[PDB]
Amino acid sequence: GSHMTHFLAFFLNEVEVQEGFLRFQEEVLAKCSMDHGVDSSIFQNPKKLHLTIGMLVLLSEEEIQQTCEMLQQCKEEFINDISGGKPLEVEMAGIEYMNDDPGMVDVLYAKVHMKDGSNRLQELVDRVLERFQASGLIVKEWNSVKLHATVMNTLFRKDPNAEGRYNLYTAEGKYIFKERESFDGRNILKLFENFYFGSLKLNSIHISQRFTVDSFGNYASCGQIDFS
Repeated sequence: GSHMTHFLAFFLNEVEVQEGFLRFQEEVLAKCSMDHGVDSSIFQNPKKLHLTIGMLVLLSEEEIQQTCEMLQQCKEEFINDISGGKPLEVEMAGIEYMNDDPGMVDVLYAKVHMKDGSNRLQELVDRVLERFQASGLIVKEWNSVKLHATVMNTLFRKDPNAEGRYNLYTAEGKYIFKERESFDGRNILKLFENFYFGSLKLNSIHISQRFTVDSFGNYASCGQIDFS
């Protein structure tokens, strides 16, 4: 099938980055609230800030442990060379949208780039996807994995537990065509194009699910590997 059960992601919810995000939210809501469709319900939950690298379809208890066993293989084959036994110092700075009309934005993202300006982060998630394409546990991704994190999504107005294409209108088998609503981001982009949310040290790839949360709303890991 193609009903994403779990996904692989970096958890990006350090207290520093959350506060930069909260700072970002209130300034946007102060200087851009009159803009169309712009309110707080479309903002991300600061405790769920993350960078998704892959969608998985896991069906058995064994397939989970297989994924964990399979992430460890990534650690030995290539992640150790890229990481060098030390984390990846990265920055969450700048915003971007993927469509062509900044007046009709459906999703807004915060860019994630290596602090040392290198390319190591991209090759990490790219090689990880390869190692999983051989297993038939990953959903086919047409585009490339973009190194960014969601910060605004109009779907959060209707479904705060949405994960991109996996939401209340697409769950499982009943694909429903509700035309997505948009917001005007022309002012947000002119004021906050290069907003600095914060820096963090990426050290873990987690298996998570849209509803597998802890008592505060964070994502709960279903298994992970560590770079150091």
